[PDB]
Amino acid sequence: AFAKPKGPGGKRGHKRLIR
Amino acid sequence: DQQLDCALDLMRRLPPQQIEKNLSDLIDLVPSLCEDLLSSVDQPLKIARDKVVGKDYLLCDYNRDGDSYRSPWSNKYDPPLEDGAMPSARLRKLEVEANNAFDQYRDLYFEGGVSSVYLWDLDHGFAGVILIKKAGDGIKGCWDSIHVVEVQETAHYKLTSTVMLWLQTNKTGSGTMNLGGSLTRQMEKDETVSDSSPHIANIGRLVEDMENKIRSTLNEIYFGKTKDIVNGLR
Amino acid sequence: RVSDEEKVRIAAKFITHAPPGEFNEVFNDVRLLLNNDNLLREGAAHAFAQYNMDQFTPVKIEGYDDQVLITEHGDLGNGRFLDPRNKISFKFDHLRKEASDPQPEALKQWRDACDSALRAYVKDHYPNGFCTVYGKSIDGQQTIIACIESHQFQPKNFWNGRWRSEWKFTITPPTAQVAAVLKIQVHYYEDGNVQLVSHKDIQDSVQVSSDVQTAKEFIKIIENAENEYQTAISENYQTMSDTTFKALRRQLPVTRTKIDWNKILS
Repeated sequence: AFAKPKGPGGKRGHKRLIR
Repeated sequence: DQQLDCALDLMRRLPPQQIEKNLSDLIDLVPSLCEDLLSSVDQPLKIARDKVVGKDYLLCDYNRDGDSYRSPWSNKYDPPLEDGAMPSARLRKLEVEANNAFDQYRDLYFEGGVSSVYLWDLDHGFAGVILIKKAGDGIKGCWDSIHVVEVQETAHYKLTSTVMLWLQTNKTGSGTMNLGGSLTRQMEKDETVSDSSPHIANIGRLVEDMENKIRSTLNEIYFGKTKDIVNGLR
Repeated sequence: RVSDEEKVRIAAKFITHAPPGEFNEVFNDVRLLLNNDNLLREGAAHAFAQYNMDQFTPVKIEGYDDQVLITEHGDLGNGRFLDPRNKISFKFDHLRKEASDPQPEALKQWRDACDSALRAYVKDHYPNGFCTVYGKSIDGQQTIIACIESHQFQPKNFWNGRWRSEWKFTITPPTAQVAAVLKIQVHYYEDGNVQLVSHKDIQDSVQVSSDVQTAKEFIKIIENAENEYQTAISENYQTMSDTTFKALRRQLPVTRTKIDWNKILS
């Protein structure tokens, strides 16, 4: 299981759920 | 750590149709696991509306900046952002072509649903996500696929794919039958890049092979196993 | 800082939704997430009992041969459950799944004939089935409640399954109204994850006569409905394999060929 690529850059904040 | 392993194991045992609630209750339970849990658990896709072009798009972390989300059609954030994160002009051009290409792919294999493609730059090469969501009209169900591809620049392509799929029927003989679950697979290969075999053609063929193999695996190995198990219970 | 009350509530939600045969793994996960054993064992006590009664958990009592099912119909209160076949009550630890203190305890004749006919039906139709038959009176109507459980736990092959049926016979001679629910739950998770959840409701009627005859007529309808249910489940799989699965994603486009991507881009 190889690693996924890093996400986009740009100081986009923390991960969150969507309501 | 140990708590994250327990949380991921819990997510694998709880009913897959209620993954959003179980994830929300899990983060409510241990707030410190939020970032790791959301980085390790795929969620069913949510649809948003691009009110400018009048088209649906799918939300995820890859097209998020703060509390805003970027539409693949208009390249704008909703709610609007002054300096939201954007792909380079070159990647945006490939992003538009990729969204057009995979909208046709979605039309031919799913005959409906919604698709969205987001690309972003890497130190050497680029990466992207391909999202497809198709619900049933009316017996009912939902297909959610998340493909994460990395293009290392003849280029090397790496594909990580997750399909979430649930189905329900309500019939006289068998009553209510519900099948839900997920499958995550990976594929990588080298492909020549040219005017006749561009990046998106290489990525499309990889996504097409992946979904076809995952669909066959979901039908034969996994769903067929539950049928055998039922016939063994009685 | 999650409140203890919300900690217990969420823990109780997780425990009550554990797949069959995976209660211990879900409990251990919840235990380590809570990080407060005394709160989990005291706060989520009702959740443990709720799970066992909902799952028709079979339990072996010492001194008696066939097991008894933990159900809401046998709940005597104060942690005691009734074994209507061996005419005893017993203490039950819902967390450890262990019975103790077996102590001896109008419609018993009718309950006995149904239990005798159901006991044989279960041994004939199930690999490892168990059953328990009760007799109660709801709003003056004498009711026979038959419950059946059968499970196979194979975590070494990464799957578990359980069958549950509950049959209620309302005795209003010379007619008996039949209401039933059949339930199946399967979990398979080798390098992946899939769960089947299914239920079917049954409504029927019966002419009442002698207890022995009606017991044979009761089991026959049980046998007919459960056979038809299981067969319909198997046949609806094939219907799913090429109609409603197709409705979510086709095996191939209408052209019966894989996509020409160069045409897509041009």
